[PDB]
Amino acid sequence: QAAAPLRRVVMPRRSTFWYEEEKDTDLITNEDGEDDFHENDIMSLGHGKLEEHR
Amino acid sequence: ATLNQVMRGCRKPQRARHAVSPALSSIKSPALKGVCVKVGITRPKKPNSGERKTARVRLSTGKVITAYIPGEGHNISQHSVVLVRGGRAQDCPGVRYHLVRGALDLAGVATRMSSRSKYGTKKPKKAS
Amino acid sequence: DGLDDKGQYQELKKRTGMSVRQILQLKTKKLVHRRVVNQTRLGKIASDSVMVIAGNGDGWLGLGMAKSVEASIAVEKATLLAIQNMQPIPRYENR
Amino acid sequence: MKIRRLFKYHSLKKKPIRPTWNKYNLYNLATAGREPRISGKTFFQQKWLAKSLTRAYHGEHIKERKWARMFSRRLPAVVNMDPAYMAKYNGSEQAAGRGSGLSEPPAYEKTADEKPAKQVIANPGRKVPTPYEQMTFAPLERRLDIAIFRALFASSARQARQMVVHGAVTVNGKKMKHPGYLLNPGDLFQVDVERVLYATGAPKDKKLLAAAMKAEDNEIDPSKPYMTPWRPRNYMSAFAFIPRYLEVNQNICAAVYLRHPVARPGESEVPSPFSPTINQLAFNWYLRRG
Amino acid sequence: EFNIVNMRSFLLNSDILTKILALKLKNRNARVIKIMDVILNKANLPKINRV
RNA sequence: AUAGAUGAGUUUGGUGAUGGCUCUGAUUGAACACU
Ligand SMILES: [Mg+2]
Ligand SMILES: [Mg+2]
Ligand SMILES: [Mg+2]
Repeated sequence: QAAAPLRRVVMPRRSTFWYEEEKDTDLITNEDGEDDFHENDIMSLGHGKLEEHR
Repeated sequence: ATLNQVMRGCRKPQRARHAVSPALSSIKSPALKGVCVKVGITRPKKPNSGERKTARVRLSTGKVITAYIPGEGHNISQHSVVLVRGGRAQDCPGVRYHLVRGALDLAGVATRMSSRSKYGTKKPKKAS
Repeated sequence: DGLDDKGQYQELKKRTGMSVRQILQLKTKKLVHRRVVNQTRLGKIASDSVMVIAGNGDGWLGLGMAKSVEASIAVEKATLLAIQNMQPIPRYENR
Repeated sequence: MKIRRLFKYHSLKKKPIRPTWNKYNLYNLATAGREPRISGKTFFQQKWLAKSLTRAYHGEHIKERKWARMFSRRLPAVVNMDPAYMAKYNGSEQAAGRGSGLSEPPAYEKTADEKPAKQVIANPGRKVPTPYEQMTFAPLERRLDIAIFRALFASSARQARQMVVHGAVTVNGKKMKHPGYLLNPGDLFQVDVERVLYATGAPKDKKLLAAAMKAEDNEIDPSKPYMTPWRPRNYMSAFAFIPRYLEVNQNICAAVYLRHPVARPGESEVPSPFSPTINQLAFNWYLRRG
Repeated sequence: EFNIVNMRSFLLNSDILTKILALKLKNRNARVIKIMDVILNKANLPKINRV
């Protein structure tokens, strides 16, 4: 019963972006908030200047 | 027009429109028999291109018309009795009639499978 | 509920004031679709002018009209305009 | 001779709803789409889709030409009049104000006032729509073979048609052999009890009966077409309903055609598994068959 | 020596962006215009005072 | 007799008009082709 929710196959969202053609049901998730920006990263051009400081 | 102008007969029948197949529409006939005066080829007009198989038929009423031969390959020639029906070749000028394929001398397309009733083709009977 | 995957009903959600789920329950229909063309210095520019209607089926109807180079975008413009231009239509016995 | 139109009668791929109690039909009826897709279809493509869906059930065994003229633009209906209202009011209050009665405050003001305004005088049960669109196929409910199937005397509209053609039905005590006979209000049609028990009974199984050779209530009788003791067909409860224009008596397998099907405010008497949206397009098709 | 930088959003690097959009378009039944709109909708731009 | 009144394709770079043509409905004391 504890492992039941792990093997339960999740149905992709109706209007999905990542699992529209994914045939590996193990990776299919709810997809909610997976692309929200939490203001915790900069552009690749910024990492060049940050690595320079390190 | 005023009521006086109508009372004197201003309303007249609209000018008649020419029929698609006048030789048949004039006498209310669905088809007519005729002898082939000439069997040749007609060239379509500007947009289309090719060779349209036509026949100069002398109807039993005396009129000489040009009929289109539908299908691939025909059997009629000079002095051939064929049945004519209405309907015209749109791209051919003067070809205002069609020949019936299951007619007297004109034979139906032998190697025909689809729309056999349009080309007077008996069923292959290969199953029986 | 993730229904709006392109944020197209965000502004319409403010004007009208109904959830996206309630917006999708309206009866929309693309009535007219014209292929208009404008002659410009750079050649012909063909657009897709469409007209869309929206209604509840219970005394509300709205007419929207928009054009665009893409037939899909014009149908969305006209749909948003049709849902915000809805008006009450008087009916005799609601029939 | 089986025509091309009856090949996939209970197709699980096409899912046509037929007028029978077949188990394949029960699955097509239960799993029918909540709403056919008419979003981007043209007006003709909608009327043809609705005509194909409805004609798969209503008058399935009747030619398209015969039903095209059997279709009637006359949709009968009735209204309920409460004697208590007609005894206290003469209808004048309905013409108050400027001809349509007094005006009531808008809905956003009533609840605001803790006191609800006095109930407006009117006949009870008003301001409820009548489903006229659902009566498109009412004329079919008058045929004899259909009435037999609606009385639960047959498992299908085609099996009931055979009972008539085979002289097993009796209208007003006289033998009737025409399935197209249009019942009149008051006619009493009666089917032979033996044909009803077989039509609605369970199939005669030899394997199970072979085990029951020797191993109120009834007994076994292998000299009858149906399985004894008589038990109702499987899945017959999912189709068990009798309309209100019939008065059936199962003891003798007889029923009376009380009246014609009518539409009442908020109810229809034509058994149809389709929504008003589809019955509205089917009606619009047969206005001019195009 | 490897210096692998984990990006929180695939929009912060152009290489990873054109790669994802290309995989989506490789399917025959892919709606080109619709896929571009979904990506742009995921892109959040900060508030600004134009003046 | 109180339910009975409906459209569609086609002229233009495009738009709105004008105006024919054709299709959609019903039918025959019909003919022909395949049955
Ligand atoms: Mg031409
Ligand atoms: Mg074929
Ligand atoms: Mg000009």
